[PDB]
Amino acid sequence: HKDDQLICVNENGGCEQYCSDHTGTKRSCRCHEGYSLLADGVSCTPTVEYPCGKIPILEKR
Amino acid sequence: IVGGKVCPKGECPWQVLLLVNGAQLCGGTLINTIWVVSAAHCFDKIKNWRNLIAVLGEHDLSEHDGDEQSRRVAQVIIPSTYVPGTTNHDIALLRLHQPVVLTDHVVPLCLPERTFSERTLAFVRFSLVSGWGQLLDRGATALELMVLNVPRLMTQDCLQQSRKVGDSPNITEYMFCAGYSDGSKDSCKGDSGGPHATHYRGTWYLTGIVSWGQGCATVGHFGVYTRVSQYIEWLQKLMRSEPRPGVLLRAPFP
Ligand SMILES: [Ca+2]
Repeated sequence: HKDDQLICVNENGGCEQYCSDHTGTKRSCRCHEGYSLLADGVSCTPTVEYPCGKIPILEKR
Repeated sequence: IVGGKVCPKGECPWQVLLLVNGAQLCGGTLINTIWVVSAAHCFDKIKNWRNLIAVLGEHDLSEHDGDEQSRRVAQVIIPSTYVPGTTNHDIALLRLHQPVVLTDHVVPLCLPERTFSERTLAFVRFSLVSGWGQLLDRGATALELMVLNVPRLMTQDCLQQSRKVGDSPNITEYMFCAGYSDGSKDSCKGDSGGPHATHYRGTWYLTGIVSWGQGCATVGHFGVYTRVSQYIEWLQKLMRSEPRPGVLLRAPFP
């Protein structure tokens, strides 16, 4: 549903951020500094107060 | 910016204002606490580099609300391939003398990995361009930060949708077009060096740099932006290097 997909070129490989292809039917998602990868192997969650690419006044609504 | 709207204070937190002797020079994009990406041509006629100031958290140029953070520019790095007076390879990496403090009004834009930017971000239709540049061709500059949503086009489509000029510079693999040809919306002088930010799954990334274009919002013409994806590795390597004497630094490219 959320995972699956191997080719990073196709739908970003299902990754929220960065994607890397491996030998065979393998794929690894990664997150920018200031973010951590969730157990689903595709989602990224902030680990710092001001992660890049996020707008504070909007994140707090 | 022509045909845009005021960027609500704080909604463009990575926007940088570059000043020379206190005068508006160009825009820029914060990518971390000490690094700013801008346009190479912005420094074509700089006399004393010790007079370059970067301002973060800026919004309204007519007042000071305390969210502004000013820093001296310790280094301006330009690709060896850039030739003053031209348009190709229009990118510069600036190192601040002291890092800025991240706050609700000061946040870096994410510099994406090459692959992600080329095979995902490059396919996102609309992106935001911003700056305190001219509100109209041959017009006065903006007092409040402006923002504009512009659609990206394939280099082939651009050339086939733009009016030939002959003397006009060519669109290389180090640039891309974005905007409209109806002469309604586009970036303009004063916005140069500013961000072209692309949103993907709740996060914004740097995909382009306001570079050039036939006038501003000229019918049959699109704005031209530096294709940041071509410089990811170049930028990353430089950010891991030690500072060197002398503000200006020409670094080999690739
Ligand atoms: Ca102000």
